[PDB]
Order: sequence, then C-alpha cells, then structure tokens
Amino acid sequence: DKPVAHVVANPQAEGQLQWLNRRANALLANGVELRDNQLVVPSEGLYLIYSQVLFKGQGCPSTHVLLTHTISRIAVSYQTKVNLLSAIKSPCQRETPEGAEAKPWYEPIYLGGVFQLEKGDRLSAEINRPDYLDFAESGQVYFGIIAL
Amino acid sequence: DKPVAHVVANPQAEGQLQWLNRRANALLANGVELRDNQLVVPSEGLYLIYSQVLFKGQGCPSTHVLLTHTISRIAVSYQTKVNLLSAIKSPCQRETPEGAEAKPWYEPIYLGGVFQLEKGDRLSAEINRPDYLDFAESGQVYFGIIAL
Amino acid sequence: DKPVAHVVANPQAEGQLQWLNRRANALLANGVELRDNQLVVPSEGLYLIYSQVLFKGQGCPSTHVLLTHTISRIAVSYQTKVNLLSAIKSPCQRETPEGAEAKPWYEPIYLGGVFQLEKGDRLSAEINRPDYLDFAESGQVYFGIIAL
Amino acid sequence: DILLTQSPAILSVSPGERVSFSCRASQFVGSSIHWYQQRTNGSPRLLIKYASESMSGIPSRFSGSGSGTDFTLSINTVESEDIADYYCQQSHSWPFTFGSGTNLEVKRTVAAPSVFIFPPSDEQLKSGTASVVCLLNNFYPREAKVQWKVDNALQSGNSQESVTEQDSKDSTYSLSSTLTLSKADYEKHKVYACEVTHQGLSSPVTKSFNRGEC
Amino acid sequence: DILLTQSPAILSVSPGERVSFSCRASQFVGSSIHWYQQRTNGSPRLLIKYASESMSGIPSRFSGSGSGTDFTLSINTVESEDIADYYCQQSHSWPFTFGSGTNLEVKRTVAAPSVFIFPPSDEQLKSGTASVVCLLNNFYPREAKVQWKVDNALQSGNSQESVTEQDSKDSTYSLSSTLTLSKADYEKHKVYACEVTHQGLSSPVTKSFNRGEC
Amino acid sequence: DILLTQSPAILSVSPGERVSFSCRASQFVGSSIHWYQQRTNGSPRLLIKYASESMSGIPSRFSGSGSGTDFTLSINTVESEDIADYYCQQSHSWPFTFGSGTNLEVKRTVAAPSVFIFPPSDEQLKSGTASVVCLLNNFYPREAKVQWKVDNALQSGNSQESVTEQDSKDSTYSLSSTLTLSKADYEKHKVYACEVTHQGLSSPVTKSFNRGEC
Amino acid sequence: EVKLEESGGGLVQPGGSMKLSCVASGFIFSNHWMNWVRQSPEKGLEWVAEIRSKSINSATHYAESVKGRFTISRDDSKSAVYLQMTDLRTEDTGVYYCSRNYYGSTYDYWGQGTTLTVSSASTKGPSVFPLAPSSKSTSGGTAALGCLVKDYFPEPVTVSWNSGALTSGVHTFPAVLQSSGLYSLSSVVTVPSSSLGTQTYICNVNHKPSNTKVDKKVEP
Amino acid sequence: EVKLEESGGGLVQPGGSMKLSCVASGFIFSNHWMNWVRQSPEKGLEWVAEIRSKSINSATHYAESVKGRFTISRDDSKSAVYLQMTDLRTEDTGVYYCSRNYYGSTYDYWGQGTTLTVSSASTKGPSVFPLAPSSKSTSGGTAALGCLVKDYFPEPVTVSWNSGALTSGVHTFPAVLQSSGLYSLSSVVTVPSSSLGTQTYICNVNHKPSNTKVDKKVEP
Amino acid sequence: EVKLEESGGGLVQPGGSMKLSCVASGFIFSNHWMNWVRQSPEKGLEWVAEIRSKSINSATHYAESVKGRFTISRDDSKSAVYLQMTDLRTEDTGVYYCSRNYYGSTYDYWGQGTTLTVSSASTKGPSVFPLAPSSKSTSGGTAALGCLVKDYFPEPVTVSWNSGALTSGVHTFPAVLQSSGLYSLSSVVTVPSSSLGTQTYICNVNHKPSNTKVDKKVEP
Repeated sequence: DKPVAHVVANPQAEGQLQWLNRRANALLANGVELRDNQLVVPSEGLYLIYSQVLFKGQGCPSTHVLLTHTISRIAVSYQTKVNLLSAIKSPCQRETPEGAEAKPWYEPIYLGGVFQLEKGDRLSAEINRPDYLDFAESGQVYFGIIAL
Repeated sequence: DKPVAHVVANPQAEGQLQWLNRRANALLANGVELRDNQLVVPSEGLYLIYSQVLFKGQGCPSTHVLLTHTISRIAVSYQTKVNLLSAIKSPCQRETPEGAEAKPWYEPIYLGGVFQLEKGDRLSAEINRPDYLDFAESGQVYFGIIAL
Repeated sequence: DKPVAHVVANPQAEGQLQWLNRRANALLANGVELRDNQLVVPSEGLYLIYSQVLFKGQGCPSTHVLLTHTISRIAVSYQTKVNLLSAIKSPCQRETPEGAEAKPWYEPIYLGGVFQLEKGDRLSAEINRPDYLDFAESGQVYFGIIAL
Repeated sequence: DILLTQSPAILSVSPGERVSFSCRASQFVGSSIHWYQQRTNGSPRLLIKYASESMSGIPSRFSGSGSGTDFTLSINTVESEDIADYYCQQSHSWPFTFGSGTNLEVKRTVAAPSVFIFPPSDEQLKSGTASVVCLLNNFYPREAKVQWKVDNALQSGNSQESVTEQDSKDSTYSLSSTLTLSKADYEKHKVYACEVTHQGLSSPVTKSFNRGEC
Repeated sequence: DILLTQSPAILSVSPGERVSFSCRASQFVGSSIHWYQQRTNGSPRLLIKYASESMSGIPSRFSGSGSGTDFTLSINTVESEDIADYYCQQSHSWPFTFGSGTNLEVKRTVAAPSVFIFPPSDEQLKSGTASVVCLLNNFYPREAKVQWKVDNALQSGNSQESVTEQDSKDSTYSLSSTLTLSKADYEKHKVYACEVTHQGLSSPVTKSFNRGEC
Repeated sequence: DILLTQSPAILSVSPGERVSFSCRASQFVGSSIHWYQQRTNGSPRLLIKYASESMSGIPSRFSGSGSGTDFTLSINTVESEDIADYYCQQSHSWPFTFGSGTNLEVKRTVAAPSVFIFPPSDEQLKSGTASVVCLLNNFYPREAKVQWKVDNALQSGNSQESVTEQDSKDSTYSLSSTLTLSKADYEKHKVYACEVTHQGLSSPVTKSFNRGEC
Repeated sequence: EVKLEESGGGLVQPGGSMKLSCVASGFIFSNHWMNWVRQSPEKGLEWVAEIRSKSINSATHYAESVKGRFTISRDDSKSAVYLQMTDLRTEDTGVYYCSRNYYGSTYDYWGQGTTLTVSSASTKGPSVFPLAPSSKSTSGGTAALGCLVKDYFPEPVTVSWNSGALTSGVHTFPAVLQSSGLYSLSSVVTVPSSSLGTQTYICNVNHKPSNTKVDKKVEP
Repeated sequence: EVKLEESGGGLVQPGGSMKLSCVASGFIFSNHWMNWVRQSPEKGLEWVAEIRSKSINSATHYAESVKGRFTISRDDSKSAVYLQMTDLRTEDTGVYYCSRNYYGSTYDYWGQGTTLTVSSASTKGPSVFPLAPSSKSTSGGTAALGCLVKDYFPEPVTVSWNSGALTSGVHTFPAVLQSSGLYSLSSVVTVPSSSLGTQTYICNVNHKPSNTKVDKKVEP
Repeated sequence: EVKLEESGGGLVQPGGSMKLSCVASGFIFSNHWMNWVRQSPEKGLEWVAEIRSKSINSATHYAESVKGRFTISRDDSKSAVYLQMTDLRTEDTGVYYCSRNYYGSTYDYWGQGTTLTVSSASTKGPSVFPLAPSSKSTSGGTAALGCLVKDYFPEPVTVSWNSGALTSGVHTFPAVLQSSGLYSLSSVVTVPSSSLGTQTYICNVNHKPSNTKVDKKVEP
C-alpha cells in the first residue's frame, strides 16, 4: 500500500484554505503526514500530485482581477520554496458599472502532474484569494498525492 | 493488468451525456463495467478518477448561467449518492443585448483525484447542461478510472 | 522504474511551444524520449497522459477568439495523427471598444487521461496560439506521461 | 431533471397585504429561477427572471429573492388584479422544468350569491330531456351549498355543479348547478326548487318555479 | 500553421448576379476567418471580419458565412467596381495565414479591340534598335490573338504581349504587343502589319504602316 | 499576505519637477496595485487604481505604471499642494495590505524662522509650574537648532521640541521649543533667552525677556 | 408585441398524427429559439421541444416523453415553427403553447395555446338552448339570461355574446363531463332589466372539432 | 460625497470592550462592502475587518490579529457598520477608519477616523494657559499669540480658534509626551498687530476623553 | 484614415541589408500592434513580423522564414515601425506592406507597400521613347499616344501623364522581362483628336533605383 493523500478544505474555516485530513472521502495513510497545511512525503519516488480550488467571487472591480493556484515543493536540504504547478485565471470580463450591484461568479482551477520527490519534502497547495474559496458543497476543494 | 476505464461521450446521442465503452482510444477492461451510464468498480482499492466535459454554448441570457460537472459515488451498502469531485463555471460574462444575435462560447471542465473505492461501487460523471455538450470532435468528453 | 516524462516549455523560446527535457523539476527516463517536440513511448502498456498550457493574452478583438489545447497520438503503424485529449476555450468576453487600449487576460487549460499506447507511439501536446504562451514563471506549461 | 415544489399550493390574502410564494428546488439551481403569472384563460406571463430581476412593464410591487434551492416571489399591496396561478421555472439544468403552481385568492368583504333559476327550454323538451339550471352569482367566499327539491322532494345524484375562477375585478365567484331529468320524470312534478346556503345568508335562499307557468 | 484553399481561383459573372467565393481551412478555425478585397495597384481592404460581420463603409451587398472549415464571401448584384482579387485570412492559429486569392471578372457585352500601331521612334533608331508597338484597346472578353507580318511575312519569336487587369469602370481589357528588331533588319523591310483577331470582329482587323512615311 | 516596500521613504523636489514614488511587492500582484494620498490631518485619498488608471477629479499630472512587482506613481510639475504621504496597496492577495508610505517634500526658497518667545502665564505660576515657549515660525528647510539660555546659562535636558508637517500653501515648517521649570527655579533667574540658528540666518537670532516685565 | 399564433389542434385517435403551426412577429425570428410547451391539469406545464437558430445548425431538442414521436422544425422565411406529432398518446392530450425561450433561460413569450385531444371517441357538436330571463324573479333591477351548451365532444367550445360586443357581466362556466361521456356547460350574463326590451342578446357558440356554429337569440 | 462618519472611540483598559459606529450616505449602502482600517505610527495602515453585502450572506472577514476578538456587523436599514471590539490590547491602539472597499479592490472612501487608546492610565483633562502676544517683540507688523494645552491624557485634544472662524495663520503643534506620562501641546496663530485692539482671539480646546472644554481668551 | 506610409525599399545584393520605415497617423499608435506583410506573385500574401504594444514589453514575433535575419522595432514617439533586414535572400523579394493588426485578429489597415528586389544585377535606368499619335489611323474621332519605357532594372518604374492631371484614358501596361534581363513597358493614353492641337501631353517616367526621371513630351 503506497503513500497516499487526498485532503479537502476546512468548511468551518475562515477566509482560509485549511487542509482537512479526516473526513469521509479523503486519505492520509502509508506515511504521508499533514503538517502546517503541507503534505509531507515519507519516502522518495515518483508521485502524482494534483489539486483543485473552486472560487466563487462577486463583482468585477476590474478586468485585472486575478485568481492564482499553485503547488510548491520545499526540499529538506535546500529548504527553499519552488513552484511545481501553477495557473492564473482572470475571471472578469467586464466591470460592474456602479449603482450596479455585484453578481456572483464561479471559476475552478485544476493542477496536476508527476514529480520525483525526496523523503521529507513538503508540498503546499496555495491560492491568492481564500476569501473567495467556495466549499459550501463537498468535492469542490482538494489536495492530493499518490506514490507510484 | 489493473481495472481500467476510459469511456467517451456518444456523438450520436441526443442533448444527452451517454458514455460509450467501445471506440478506438477507450478502455473497458479488467472487471470494470459500464452500467446505466455508471462505471462499476470490480475490486476494492485506490483509484485515480477523472473526467472532462467541454461545453459549447450560445448566447448569454445572464451572468447567472452556470455549468456544472460532478463525479459521484454510490456505495453498494449505503446506496446513497455522494459527490467526490465537483466544479461550477460561469461562462458569462455580459448579457447579449437583444436585437443582438447570440454568439458561441467554449468552456472545458476537468475533474480528477484518487479515492478509496469498494467492490460494487458505482461512479457517475454528470453535467447540468447536456444540451451544450460538444463532441463534434474526439477527445472532448470523457470519463475514466484506473486502479493503482 | 517505469517509463516517465514531465517536460516543460522552453522559456527562451520564440512565440513557440518547445518542450524542454532537462530542467530542475522535470523527467525524461526509463525509455521515454523527446523527439521532434514529441514524447516517444518505449514499451506498450497503460499510460496516464496529461498537460497544461497557460495563455496570457491581450485585448479582445472578438468573442470568437479561441484557445485550443490538444494531445495527439501517432501510431508507428497507421502513422496518422489522432486526438486523444482536446479542449477549447473562449477567453472573450466583450470586445475592446477602440480608442480603448487592450487589457491582459489569463486562461489555463488542463488535459489528462489514461490510454493504451504502443511501442514507438509518438505523442504531442499542441496549442493553436503559441504567441500567447505564458512561461514567465515555472510550473505554468508542461507535458507528461507515466506508465502504470 | 430538476424538481420544483410550490407549497403551499393555495394562498388567500386581504387586499393591501403582502403575499409570499414558495418555490423549492430538489437540487442546486444557483439563481436560475424564473416566475410567471397565469390569469384565467390566459397564457403564462414572465414576471421575474433569475430570482430577483423584474421584467419591465411589471409592477414595482412584485419582487423576488432566493438562491441555491429556496426562492420566493413577493407581491406587496396585493390587489384583485393579481388573482392568478403563479409558476416557477428553473433553467439551471436541461431540460427546463416548472413548479406545480400556487393559486392566489385576494379576499373580499362577504358577498351572498344572487340566486337565479332557469326552467328547461321547450326546444330541449322536444328532444325528451330536461335540464334545470340554478345560478349562484358573484359571492364570496367560495363556500356554498346548493340543494334541489322537486315538489319539496330533496334530490340526490342528478345534479352537477361548476364554479368559476375568482373574478379579478370584483373578487367574487359564481357557481352553476344543473339538475338533469328525463322529459318524463320532469313532466311528473310541478315545483322545482334550488335551495342555496352561504355564509352571507342568515337563512337559505331558495328560488323555485312551477312546471309550465308565466 | 493553418492552410487556406481558395478554389476556384477565377470567377466570372454578369452584372447584377450573385457571386460566391470559397475559402477552406485545412483545420478547424472556428469563425476566425476574415475577407479582403485587393483592387489593381491597391493594397488589401478588409471587407468582413469573423466569417460574417461586415465592416462599416462596406456596401450591404457584401456578406459572409461559414464556420469550422468552410467559408463563403458573397456579393449579390455584382458590379464592375467589384473587380478585384479576394483573399481570406485565418486568425485562429499563430502565425496568421492567407489564401491564394480568387479573382473576380464582371462580364460585359462583347467589345472588339480598337487597334493602333506605332512605328519605332527615330530617337530609338539612333541607338540601333527598333520597337514596333501594337495596341489592342478596351475589348471584352480577354481572349485575343495578335499577329505580326513584316512585308506580309508572318513573324515568330520576336514579339511580347502585355495585358492589363480588367478595368473597373468599363469592364474591358487592353493588350500591347511589341515587335522588337535590330535597326538593321528593320530598315530592310517596308510594311509592318499587326493582325488582331477577336470574338467581336467578324474578320481580323489589321493595322499597318510603311517604314518612313507620313 | 503580500509585503509592499516603499523606498525611498522620503523624497524632496523643487516645484515644477517630476517626482517618482517606488512601490515593490515581495511577490507577483499582477496589476492590482493602488495609490493613495494622505494630507496632514486627513484620511487617505485614492489617486490611481490598478497600476495606471487615474480616478476622476484627480489632476492629470498624476500617473502610474508598473506590472508584476515593480510599480511607480509619478507626479510631474509638482506643486506644494502635493505635500503628503503616499501609500500603495495591493488587492491581488487576501488580506489586502499597504506599503509603509513615502513622504513628499516640495522644496522652496530658503526662509529663516520668525522667532517669538512667550514667558509663562501667571495662571500657570499659581499652580507652581513655569512653561517657557519659543516659536520658530515658517522657515525652510526643516533644519533648525534652538537653544535655551537662562541668565546666559545654557540649558540642558529641560526642553522639548515639536515640529509641524510641511505647510501645503507656503511650503514652510514651524517648530515650538518648550522650556519647563518649577515655579521655584524659575523665580530665581531673570533673563530667559531662546537662541535659534538656521540656514537662512547669517548669525543666530535670539529672543529674550526679563522675568516680570512689560 | 411580439405575437405568437399557434394553430392546428383538434381531435385525433391514438396512434394518429397532427401538425401544429406557429407564426411569429415582433422580433428577429431567425435569431431565436422556438419552443412548444404543453399544459394539462394532471401534469401542469411541460416543455416539449426546442428548435434553435440557423447558427447552431437547427439544434433540435425533445422531452424524453416525445423523443422519436415528435418532430420540431422552422421556416425562418415564414417566421414559423412546427410541431409534427405522430403515434399520438392519450397523455399527449393538452393545450400546446408556442413560445420563445431567450437563449437558454426564460420563456419570453407565449402564444395563446391550441388544444390537442387524443381519443377514440367521435366528434359531436353541441346543441344550444336558451336560458330565458325571468320576469318577477330578477332581484330587481338586474336580469340573468344564458345559453345551455349541451352534449358535445371534445373540448373546447367557445361562447361569445353579441358576436363580441357583450363582455361585461358574462360567466362562461368551466365545461363539465357528464356520465354520457360528453361535455355540458352554461354561459350566463347579467344585465339591466331596463335594457331587456331594447337590447338584443345573442350567444355565439362555436365548436371547431365539429364545424358547429350556433347563434341562439335569448329573450323572454 | 458619499460621506462616512465614524464614532465611539476613546480610552479603554486592556481587556475592555468598545463599540465603533459608522454611518454612510451617497451610495447604495446595502450593495457595498464596508471595512474598518486602522492606522498607527508604528504599524501604518492595517486592514481590520470586512462585512460584505446581504447577497453574500453577511460574509465577515477579520485580520489574523483580531480574529475572535472583534466582530463586524451592519444595519443596512440605518446605513451603518459597526466594530465591536473586546479583549482589547495595547497594540489595538490607533486611529480607526470606516471605509468602503469596492467589491474586492480599492478603498473607495474613508471616514475621518476615530481614535482608540487602550491603556490602564486614567483620563485627565488639560489645563489651558494663554501665550500672550508681546508688544515690541512682534517683528512688525505681525503678532504671535497662542494657547498652551498642558498635561492631559490620552490623545487627542482638538484646538479651535474663534470657534471656527480663525483658520489662517494657525499652527496647532503635534502633541508631545512628557516624562510625567501626559501630553502637552501648543496652538499658535500669527495675526496683524493692527487687529490686536479690535479683534477677539479665543482658543477652543476640547478633550472628549474627560469632557473638558476650555475657552481661553488670549490678549495682551 | 488612419494613414500608413512605408518607405526604404529598393535593390540589394544577396546577403545585404536594408531598413524599412513606416509612419502612422489616425489612431493611438502606442496602443496598437504594427506588422510587416509582404506580397509576391509566387507566394502571395505572407505575414513577416509583429511588434506589439509597450504594455506587452515590445513582444516581437517573426515568421519562421525570417527568424534571426529580420528585426522589427518601433518608435512610439515618431509613430514609426521599422523592419531591419539583413542577410537578404532572393526569395525575400516582394512588395512589403506596413499594416496594423487589431489585437490579434484582422489586418485593419495597410500602407501602400514598398518594393524589395534582392538581386546581384546592377541598377539600370530606362530610356523613354514617344509613341507618337498617328493621323489617319485614329479610328476617328479618338487618338492614341504613348511612351515606351525600355530596358531598365529593377522593377518598378512609375509613369505619370501631365504630371498628375491626365488620369482618364491611361493604360500603363504590366512590365515585361525581356531576355536581355531588363524590363520594358508601355504607357498609352487615348484622347480626342480635337485636343491634339491644343493640349500638351507629357509622360513623367520615374525609376528611383537609378534616380532616372524623364519627361518625354509626346506629339505628332
């Protein structure tokens, strides 16, 4: 049984992306630990690494509004943060005119790939706008890895 | 050889998302069955589960237009439907003004993750708007799982 | 150790999507070769195949602007190009009015699935607009496969 | 194939007051809920779109709200011209579906029915059949009882009633009760009575006539 | 690097009629196809953008359609002012590419060429060379044959022709045929004839002159 | 939680010239950088939004640019009315954060301080305390030195200074220096002197008074 | 306005066919998605079929319940939409509305509906009797008169008064199904006794399914 | 304009509570996201909390530094936002600004701030002394006069002149903290000697934290 | 309008360099993407290079066929775009158009083109002969006269009539390549015989590649 994780967002969290290890359809086993909102890899080897965030925003102050999602590695040795996977989305669009009330919008982002990882490596899935995090339903926000 | 599926949309279907098991670049082998548009898992274990739908819509009646994509599990025991993976997209934007004719738009959605599944579990990839399903070319709509 | 690749875009490339085999967090090992911007599979078997492109465009001449991303197979025998994975996105939106200056936008696309491949098969991840390719930071553009 | 529940199915409200209609979706529909009015003998008329946006030409006193699965249509300062069935519709999922509808009754001061009785025409007696018709006109509320007595004999089984939909100018109903008889049995009794009771009557009105008279 | 085919390459149409231009992409281009006119000695002029949207200032009689890979430009009530090459362009894929172009000929009633002949200038005879020039002016259609006879001797190999692009006011062509000779051979014959045949002539016109005269 | 650096923290510029403010983000913020002015005793006022878009009512002489992590606010033809602190703000990441701010001094021709001295009021002498106040008014630049001599004895430790923020009409500063003494020690000396030096004075001005006089 | 006019309903046996038509004005027809929506007391409002714009290819869509039996089409030239129904079922019975859906959202506009009755029973026109105004029994000073529209099939009949002019005071009761399997109904109006002598009161009953068209003059 | 008016600041002991209020006009209040932003010399500008629109549910957001201690709320009816602070800390000390953020971007509008001083020290009003205009020592022809606003706590005090009328020539110096732990400050104005005899010069010192309100008339 | 004016073409040997210029007016130049597009009979229209706006950094783009040989640049101050060509090839020969592409779509506007001839052959100006109007041979009443523009290199030459005034009736034939390797061409005009005596007919031949500029007066 291979090192495996599939954690989800904390619904009872607070304009915050906080990974929860223990729910109904998640995984934290075979040596992978959740540690400071980071997945810690037990052994060395090839991992599939993936994540999805769903943003529900409201209003479009500008076309320049950006959503970001990024998975980063912190090697035990180096100890510095490196981006493995990363995407940016501009969800707007037009610009809500004023006197105009803001309308909701939905944007999902998905990241995923395979990487050679080292024992004791840390991994984090981070967004720029946790205030726009939507986890009002399950399956919408999640972070995972399996060793192959 | 591990339980594996990669089914696609039925092109000759009808404002309908119907999974087809038998084409050129798909898979249905090692115990996985297609059953009522649901993938049925043969044995227990860790599965990667993934899906993509591509929507081609036309016109934007409102900013509130939503596209949804969701993968759900139905355990043999419980027998109730649970969302494993789920995303929502708002493809509009502006609002086609009237007297104005509607313009086409494209939105893809991708879902995917790893889960512990039970023998006899059912899995379904469902959308809210099959009338907007685009499979005029191959590789655009698909549902899959492999046991690891 | 299984056939594995995870290549990235050439930053020092030229309105061009050119896959680079040798960086810090990529992979080209166990028989997979990079050959004419195509991944060449060593042995037969089940592969996970995935890719992400990030487009940074500017201006919206029309609602009809399309971004495409597609993974295709070329079997040694047949020798013809077939689409395995494919998505289209319309990033606009509105139409920059004239006298109006163009504004930047970001659109990511992700593709990924599992397929039965043959020894000597070629695989390519291609976009329609390399002029809009954003790799100003790492983790933004990438192509990969692992044998399972 | 999303299911929409509109309960309660009936609402009844005094003029001036505010009424609220419920629409519940069996699943998430975002804000893709639309509201319609359907007057008597009319087609549906779109009032509100996407939960809360009112269409133009629609009176300000109409508003909507809700999101996710629970939605409301509201009319304040209700007036008889609002008498209709109201349906909700979702456009989140294909195919588009409708609620069963809620009926609006705008209340009114009590109004006793003006009772009329029509003896069967001769032209109908030719053909060997007698239809005797009692009209309860413009009463409120909708609860009434009609009775047939033929030569003071209380009838049973040989009449049918039809009630109108509430009138949108004067907020009343009307009901017709038809006693149907063979030209034979008809010609064998003299006095036919329709005996209507109703909240606005301190004691039952009865209209009657004598076979072959006037 | 998307390839665009424009076949047929030539179209020829009577005034008033409707013409259609074909543009086919070797791959999907959505609706990112644009159309251009290029008149003689002119630069390309954008007519339609994104398959079907006409630019302003562009005559209503121009329209386009198509989507995916097959597209059409249409002009109805064609008029000579439409005489041009027409190119399509895709902007779906980088780099942007163009079709080879279709030429439009607007037909006209038959018109025989007015023939003129020019004996070589003296100034050119100094330098020891003789250019004899025959002008076929404003004829329709473009098919003509020119012949040189020097002292009734039919020539061969020593002339070149140049034809104009169809004129956009009067729908005709013109052609020049130039017989070139050494001042020597020239001065050794007397009568030079240009013999033009054309559909509008019941029998061949021939203009001629005598070396050193008038 | 993105960090914004505004260095230099102070800028000083002659009127008419162009000034530039630096704002650097510790991480990518796209173009979600906004600029604010905060005058003395004022709240922040939004000048530019999203790197370069100026708000209405904002003078044309204000512009911004930058993208990714390096941004600039520019005022050309600077004028004293521009004297303020300037802050940048990012809205790319939650929570929104601000820079430490850059202060703008608009230079001015040299101006020596008009010196005034105030002997302690009697009402304050009741309570057994003496505050002796020296006012350096409207000078430029901000560098000044004040000195207390009591009966020609140079003081130490028993005074505090307070300087104003640059004035936005006349570009000067003012400074107050307060010598504080026990009613006792105060009543035991006669002549209190404030001795101010400043670039605009060829030799130090000193104002003084005699305890109990005038 | 914006008008939708549907037609072509009536009675058909089970298994039969019937074509419905709708003509549109007041918007750019070729742009818009035309729909059929039917309504019955049992089932309420039910979307039947959509035909989208040229730009989409036709793009036709059918309710599961009519897939393979019904065919929707349009003639953009005539501003027309059609519903060709085949292999008709009892359940298909109802009022059918032409309607525009606004680009996949709201049903913008509705016609006034046309009625389909799928049934083996035979057409049968109504016989109109007068309900004559009484004299002393007229709770003065208001008089009540009517028409009995009896034994017909199928629904509907349309009753007028004074060929359109007489609108106020009129109650045309909901039809009722008698055990005989036919429909009876009354249309009453209340008027001034005063005008009884001077005004002419005619009911104009019409029952298209049988080309019946009666005009009972009602008087004392 | 567009106005924001905050109030309710003052002194509190550590651990204490205090409620802040802000009233808005000049935009559709129920639409917009209201914020508190505080400012201190040490820390500069610091976002504190946001309350978004009804449409979002309230959607409240707090800075890490006040999570669980502060509560933001709104009364859309009154066009009001509130900040209820509890378990107050020394660091919480600062000027608090009501402010609108425009749908997750710019701080559109700001109030004029209200001051919170979290401290165990006791309130203490100021004593106002006159700095009387000299006679010969007035670098003619301009005269200097003032008010000494001495020994008070905590900040701030507000000094006026002529109850509002006298604005030009006025320098109210930044308050200074004496070793005694209290605040001293002077407000000077410079005027024509000419007007000394004919004009009346009054400073209006106000120190809300102690309900002190002095009006020293200053004269030679 | 909106004007684009390109210049700087002419003859170069293989391997040579040449700089092209384009000046723009009638739109906000700094906003827009400027392009070079060339045209040849063999190859038709061919996109060469793009230079995008400041906001993008320059963002330069080259056709595969000129990568590393050509350099595009702009001077937003002058409203100018440049194409610096080096290591020129025979194939690079063609008419080069300055052009705006509208934010990655359509080529909005085009200059009038400038011609590049890459060739080892030497410049050679034309010699202009008069084609004199005949007398009796003028299919009355219309007269034909011309200029023979003979033996020149390379293309193009521009022939005028009456220094601009005489436009109607004019056919300047496509140049033809003689076996001698040079270009011949005729420009004819047809006029009233009537005006032969009273009107002055001059052809204005110009051949920039050799600074040749002839003005043959044509007469009987």
